[PDB]
Amino acid sequence: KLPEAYAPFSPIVDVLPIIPVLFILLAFVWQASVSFR
Amino acid sequence: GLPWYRVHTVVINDPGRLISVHLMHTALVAGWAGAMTLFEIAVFDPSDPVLNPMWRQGMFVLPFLTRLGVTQSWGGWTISGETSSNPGIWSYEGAAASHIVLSGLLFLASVWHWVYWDLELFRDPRTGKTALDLPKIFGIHLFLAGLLCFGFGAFHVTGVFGPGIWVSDPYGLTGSVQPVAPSWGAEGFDPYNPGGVPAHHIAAGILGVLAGLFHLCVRPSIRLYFGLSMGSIESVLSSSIAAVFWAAFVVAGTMWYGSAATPIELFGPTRYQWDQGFFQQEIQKRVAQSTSEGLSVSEAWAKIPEKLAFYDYIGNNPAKGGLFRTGAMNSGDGIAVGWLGHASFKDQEGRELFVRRMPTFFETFPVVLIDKDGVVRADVPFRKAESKYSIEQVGVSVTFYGGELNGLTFTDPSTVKKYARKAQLGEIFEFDRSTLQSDGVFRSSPRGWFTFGHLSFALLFFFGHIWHGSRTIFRDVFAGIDED
Amino acid sequence: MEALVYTFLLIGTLGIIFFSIFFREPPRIA
Amino acid sequence: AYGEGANVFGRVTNKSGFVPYAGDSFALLLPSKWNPSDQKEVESIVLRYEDNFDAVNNLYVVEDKSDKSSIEAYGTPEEFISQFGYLLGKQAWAGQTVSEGGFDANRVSNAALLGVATEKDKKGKTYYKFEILTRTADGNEGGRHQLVKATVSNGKLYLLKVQAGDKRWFKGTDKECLGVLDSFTVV
Amino acid sequence: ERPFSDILTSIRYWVIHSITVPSLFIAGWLFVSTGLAYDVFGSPRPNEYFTEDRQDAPLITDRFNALEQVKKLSAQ
Amino acid sequence: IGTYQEKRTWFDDADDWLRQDRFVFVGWSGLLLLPCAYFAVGGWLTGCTFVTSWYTHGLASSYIEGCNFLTAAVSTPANSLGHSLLFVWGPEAQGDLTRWFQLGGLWAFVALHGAFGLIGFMLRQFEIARSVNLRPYNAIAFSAPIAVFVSVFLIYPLGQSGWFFAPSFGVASIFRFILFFQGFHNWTLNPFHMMGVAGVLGAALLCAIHGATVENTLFEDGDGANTFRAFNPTQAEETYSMVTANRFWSQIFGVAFSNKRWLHFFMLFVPVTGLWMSALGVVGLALNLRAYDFVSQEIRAAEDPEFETFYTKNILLNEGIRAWMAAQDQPHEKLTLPEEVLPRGNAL
Amino acid sequence: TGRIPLWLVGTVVGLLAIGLLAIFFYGSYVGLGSSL
Amino acid sequence: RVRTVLDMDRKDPAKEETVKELRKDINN
Amino acid sequence: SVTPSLKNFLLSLVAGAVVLAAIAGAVTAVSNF
Amino acid sequence: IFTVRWLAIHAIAVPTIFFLGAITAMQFIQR
Amino acid sequence: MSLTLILQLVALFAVVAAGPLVVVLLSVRGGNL
Ligand code: CLA
Ligand code: CLA
Ligand SMILES: C=Cc1c(C)c2cc3nc(c4c5[nH]c(cc6nc(cc1[nH]2)C(C)=C6CC)c(C)c5C(=O)[C@@H]4C(=O)OC)[C@@H](CCC(=O)OC/C=C(\C)CCC[C@H](C)CCC[C@H](C)CCCC(C)C)[C@@H]3C
Ligand SMILES: CCCCCCCCCCCCCCCC(=O)OC[C@H](COP(=O)(O)OC[C@@H](O)CO)OC(=O)CCCCCCCCCCCCCCC
Ligand SMILES: CC1=C(/C=C/C(C)=C/C=C/C(C)=C/C=C/C=C(C)/C=C/C=C(C)/C=C/C2=C(C)CCCC2(C)C)C(C)(C)CCC1
Ligand SMILES: CC1=C(/C=C/C(C)=C/C=C/C(C)=C/C=C/C=C(C)/C=C/C=C(C)/C=C/C2=C(C)CCCC2(C)C)C(C)(C)CCC1
Ligand SMILES: CC1=C(/C=C/C(C)=C/C=C/C(C)=C/C=C/C=C(C)/C=C/C=C(C)/C=C/C2=C(C)CCCC2(C)C)C(C)(C)CCC1
Repeated sequence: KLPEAYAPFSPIVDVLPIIPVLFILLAFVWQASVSFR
Repeated sequence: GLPWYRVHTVVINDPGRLISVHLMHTALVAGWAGAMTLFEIAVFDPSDPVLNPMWRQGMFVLPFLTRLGVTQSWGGWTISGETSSNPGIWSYEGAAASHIVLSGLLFLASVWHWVYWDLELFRDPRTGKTALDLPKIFGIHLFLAGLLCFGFGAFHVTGVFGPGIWVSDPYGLTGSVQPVAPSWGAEGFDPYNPGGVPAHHIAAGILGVLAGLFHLCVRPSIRLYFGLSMGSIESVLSSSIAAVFWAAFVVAGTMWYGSAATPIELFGPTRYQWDQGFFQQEIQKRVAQSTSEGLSVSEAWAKIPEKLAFYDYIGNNPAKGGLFRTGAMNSGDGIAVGWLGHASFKDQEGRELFVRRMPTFFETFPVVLIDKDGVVRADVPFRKAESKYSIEQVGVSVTFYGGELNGLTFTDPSTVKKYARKAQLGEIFEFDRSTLQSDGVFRSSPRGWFTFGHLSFALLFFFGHIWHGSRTIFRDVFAGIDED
Repeated sequence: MEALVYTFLLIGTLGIIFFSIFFREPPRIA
Repeated sequence: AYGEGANVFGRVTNKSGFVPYAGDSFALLLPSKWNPSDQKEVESIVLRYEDNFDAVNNLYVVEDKSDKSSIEAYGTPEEFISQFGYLLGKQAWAGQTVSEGGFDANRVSNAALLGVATEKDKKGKTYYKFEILTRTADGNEGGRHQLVKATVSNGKLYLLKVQAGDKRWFKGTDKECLGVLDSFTVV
Repeated sequence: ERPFSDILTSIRYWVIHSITVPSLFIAGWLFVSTGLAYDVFGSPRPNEYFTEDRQDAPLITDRFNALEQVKKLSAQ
Repeated sequence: IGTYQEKRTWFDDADDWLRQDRFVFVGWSGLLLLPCAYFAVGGWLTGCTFVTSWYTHGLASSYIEGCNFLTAAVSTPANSLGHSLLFVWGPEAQGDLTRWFQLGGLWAFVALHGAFGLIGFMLRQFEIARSVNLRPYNAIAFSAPIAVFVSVFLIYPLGQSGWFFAPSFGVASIFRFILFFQGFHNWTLNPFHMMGVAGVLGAALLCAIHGATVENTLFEDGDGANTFRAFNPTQAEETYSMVTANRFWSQIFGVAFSNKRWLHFFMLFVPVTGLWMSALGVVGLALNLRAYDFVSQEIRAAEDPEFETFYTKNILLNEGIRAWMAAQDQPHEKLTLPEEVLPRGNAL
Repeated sequence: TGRIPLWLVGTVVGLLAIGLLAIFFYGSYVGLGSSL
Repeated sequence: RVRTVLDMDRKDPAKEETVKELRKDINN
Repeated sequence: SVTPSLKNFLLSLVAGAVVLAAIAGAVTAVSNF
Repeated sequence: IFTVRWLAIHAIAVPTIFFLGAITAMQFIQR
Repeated sequence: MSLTLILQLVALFAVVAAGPLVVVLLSVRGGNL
């Protein structure tokens, strides 16, 4: 596991990996914001 | 420039040549009836009504001829097994010859009604153009149909003038052509009650006459006339196709499930008699009753008729067959010669063991011998290594009561295994397969083939209803559309 | 003899394909 | 009950995987995933359960009267297990074969005694424990592990036999079989 | 008919539905949790599949009187 | 109507109302389609959500039992009920709605309402086509799914011992039905499923080929790299070159369409014929007239212990399927087969 | 009716739908139907 | 006099789907 | 009548007639607005 | 409002939301 | 309920809202999107 100093920050690490698939959804959101101009 | 699939539309607007082509189809059907009867009579064996009835030999029109009253033949043999003293002109050969001569006469009439197509009868008296008054035609032909239905119900089948129809006992052991009294109560709607057939064909027939007198007197209303496209022959074709496929579904269902009109002495047993043990229960009930009278097992089983045992065989199940397993049931399995008897399997302890019967779904079924309390006590194992319920391990012996092997006991494991495998199919019979070179796979009885053929026709004619009716409703646009 | 029938049927199908490819009716424009 | 209510945000009842069972004079734990079975290959079987997935994994308890006063009266545990040679099935095949590897001439099945011992109880009861591996010429599931636990009390011999395929045994059925064998307790 | 965009972007629609969509959702959650679903649709609870004597799967095995058979086979 | 319109009747008012072009066209067919289809879909959803099959198939088949979208299914009733219509007022349920759910009456409910919904939907297609004056070829095409539904969910169970052998409405239940057909009927060897497979695969091929060929022979008609904008719905000229497509496929494949009407009729024709042939085969199976075996090869294998083909191996596979699925697939049979009678290979 | 722009409504509804799907998968891995 | 119980117990092993077993089954 | 199944059948006919008449009356009421 | 489209939307929406709530509640059941 | 679960949900909500929040801020501000 993580070194004992970083143990409390385990939830952040458990959440991090899904951000790259959030970026493409963000691109779609941005396109929708401009009415798919 | 008609495409090959539209050629027979040339007679759509020609009443005379429509009459001619319908006459030709009628002549072809009658000729087929006669020719099929002749072929069946030629290839039919009437010697043994038991263990070799019509439905074993693949006869298809013999069941219907026998059902409606024709039983004897000019060859001196009767389908019931007696001697033909005077078969008369209405033997099987008589019916075949009559349908054949009718086919020839219809051929000549078709030729005539084809040559002289331009008859003034088909001209509209006012406008002078060719036209058919379809409501009046339906009224006339419906009045005729109802008259014939009432006549058939009241005189035929009832035996007032006709011969009656085929009536049998519930177990299909003693059946014959008998007059039928109409059933006017609720039991007239019992599908297996014969008395419904006359009464219905009476009452319905009467209604038809009245219905005719309406659809012949009262002209259709304008809204209904244009709504139902009355006056177009293709609308009539669509409605008739619908009605005929409905009737095909009904007859297919009533033959697959069996009814008073499809007896098992003419078409064979249904699969639901094997599934529910209709004959097995009766056989065991008779055996138990005889035992309660004090008789031994051998006498009780010797008292069982061979035909009743023959019905209790999975080879006669109509649902044990193949699409391309063609021909008579005798062609797949040998010709039945005699009943071996009833096989009783007993372990070395003396506990009676019963062989699990093959369900209709299973082409192959493992052999299992089961205790009275539904506990598996023996089997023919697939893995002879470290077997648990082997025949040799349990010591199973088979004793035959009645039939050819009466009072004979076999204890060698090979014979016991063979007979258990045979008994999983029901009652055990001896078959002569050298005569017809039987391959050894079950065929389907005539009721199965009838149901399959008429069900496929029912589906195709549902598509016919759809197509010809769509053409009826959309006649204006079926020559093309003018955009929106 | 069954093999002969099967071979004949396959040869017939292939010949029909060949004729439909190289002896087709020309597609008439207009 | 009809108005009992659901178990939303609730707690499980048990996740041990074993459920208790009380016999005529014996107590046992059976695997949860194993279903009760009806077949009795031996007429003296009084209990039988079988795995839901692989019916080769099963167990049965046999209770039959014994003339011997105690389980020790049978003799050595090996002699006792040699007495019950029919529990491993029977070779119905009777053909002369030598083309099978690892088997003696004319034999298609072989049982190897991996080990025998004697156990104790809270009341000092002695149990004969046996582990066998039965292989066949076809090598069905790479052999079968048989666990036998036998005792004699009140003039009756109780014998629990657990059978597991080697293929199943490798991938975690050993835990269930050993639990069944351990939980077998007679008065 | 108003276009769907106009309705879905209208504040009135959202203020109307923000007290009804959660109301339906909570109604469904209550329906499951209060045991009503088992009571009305007859699906047995996780502790009711097997009875004292029936330790295997049930079998209807009867055409008529099937009401009584399924009633005695079901949890009491 | 023809000679004159006479007077307006209440039927005229009803027709005018029902035939309005609103968002959801109801029409006269709607009175049969909307209630029946709505109840069929709602019954399937309620069954997959709350109703169980513990008393019918001894199987858990609902969400509330722990099943997911794949394994949940509105299971067919018990075999002992035969072909009973299972009316909620019938002699089986006798009015008990909860027990009617338990007995499996929801399957009959859904099947009958779905059949009448399909009838209503074809009627809707006819009505809409007549309203806009078009040849109703799409209703004729939709006759094929109706034939499939009738032959599989209605004719086949009626040919068997009861509704129990019908397809249960679900994903895994349909897969079970498919494997059951392979094991028992040898459905793959049947030439009618062969024609159905050919029809469906050819229809997919035609769909893909027509789409690609049209999208790759488009006329320019625009200056943007997005070729979708360069099209007007009301334009008269064809948006793609038929001559170029014909030449391309003539030189690539050997033969090619030269008639748009014939091309699209062929696209309509292939799948419908495939499905109808499959329906006829399923009727044959309903009667157990299965194309199970080639008797010549079975006889040769029996006489010759070393003759083997892929057909014989398929027969062995079917035998294994039947033996190992019978015990739990058909609980009414009460098949307590010992493990020594089940056919089995070596070391497996 | 220009308030509450349609893209915002779509994004919120999509977030709720994805959350519901994730809850369904979570329930697939725990509780009933989790094989334990 | 026929023993109906024995009749049913004979039909059940050979064929459990027999109408003898299913008739009045809840009574058993 | 005599049989409970017959009574249930007749009540089913009555209920189906009721729902059919409800549909017809609804369409009539909406058509005449 | 209460038009035909209103009924068509609400016949597939209210049951849908009720069933979504039911299934969500099912997701949190312990055997 | 679990503290790790609580922190996981908080982090998930923050990271999920990060993108739509900056999009909304740029839309209301008038930034070139
Ligand atoms: C008694 C019922 C009946 C009648 C009177 C008609 C009559 C007609 N049909 Mg129709 N049809 C029917 C049933 C019927 N059909 C059914 C059940 C189907 C579904 C399969 C169809 C599907 C159908 C289509 C798709 C079309 C017609 C068309 C036509 C018209 C021209 C037929 C023609 O010249 O083809 C010529 C026939 C041949 C060249 C021979 C074909 C040989 C077939 C494939 C096999 C031979 C059958 C065998 C010898 C006899 C056994 C059949 C019997 C056992 C039932 C004609 C007025 C055409 C039309 O609409 O006209 C514009 C047309 O397009 N029909
Ligand atoms: C629906 C009508 C019908 C029905 C139910 C039957 C039923 C029966 N007939 Mg019969 N027959 C009929 C019409 C019918 N027939 C007609 C119209 C004729 C005149 C040609 C005959 C002439 C006839 C003769 C000469 C004989 C029978 C025999 C039999 C019996 C044997 C079973 C069988 O048919 O083998 C199996 C049937 C089939 C395998 C047909 C399957 C249908 C397939 C799916 C058609 C597909 C064709 C395909 C598209 C084309 C490619 C094939 C190509 C390679 C050749 C059986 C009870 C035999 C008998 O028992 O002797 C007394 C017998 O010898 N029939
Ligand atoms: C599994 C395959 C399959 C499905 C699901 C399907 C579905 C559909 N096809 C339609 C149309 C068509 N299908 C067509 C040809 C074909 N369709 C095919 C295969 C399918 N078609 C094939 C192979 C062909 C080629 C012949 C045509 C030509 C049409 C149309 O014109 C029509 C359309 O407009 O498409 C866009 C739609 C109209 C149905 C409707 O609302 O009825 C009304 C609703 C009813 C009747 C209620 C459904 C009740 C059903 C019958 C029983 C209950 C089913 C459960 C609710 C669901 C169970 C699900 C589990 C089994 C997994 C519908 C989406
Ligand atoms: C380089 C690779 C070469 C191999 C390609 C083989 C090409 C196969 C072409 C044969 C088509 C036969 C129909 C001729 C009739 C014909 O093609 O006429 C040409 C026809 C175009 O005609 P039109 O467009 O003028 O049709 C309108 C007419 O109704 C009159 O206007 O094309 C088609 O009908 C569709 C193309 C066939 C679709 C593919 C056929 C698939 C069958 C495959 C058979 C498998 C047998 C396996 C062996 C046992
Ligand atoms: C002329 C004349 C005559 C007569 C003659 C004769 C001899 C006749 C007969 C004829 C005939 C002899 C007829 C027959 C016919 C037949 C038919 C008409 C049938 C056909 C068949 C079919 C159509 C079938 C089809 C199919 C198959 C093949 C396969 C499967 C499927 C089916 C079944 C569909 C006389 C002398 C009287 C005098 C006067 C004149
Ligand atoms: C049976 C019955 C009835 C009827 C009922 C009904 C009609 C109901 C309805 C019901 C319904 C109507 C339900 C609904 C459901 C729905 C749901 C349950 C939903 C689903 C959906 C989902 C699950 C989603 C998915 C997804 C996501 C999450 C993400 C993205 C993508 C998607 C969207 C795909 C009656 C009365 C006759 C009586 C008798 C019985
Ligand atoms: C490393 C780390 C961090 C992070 C960072 C980042 C990079 C984040 C990201 C963030 C983001 C980047 C977010 C985003 C998200 C997205 C979303 C939330 C979306 C959604 C969407 C939806 C749900 C739907 C949509 C749609 C489509 C698909 C189509 C069209 C239409 C619409 C628009 C509706 C922090 C701070 C924690 C600190 C610690 C460490």
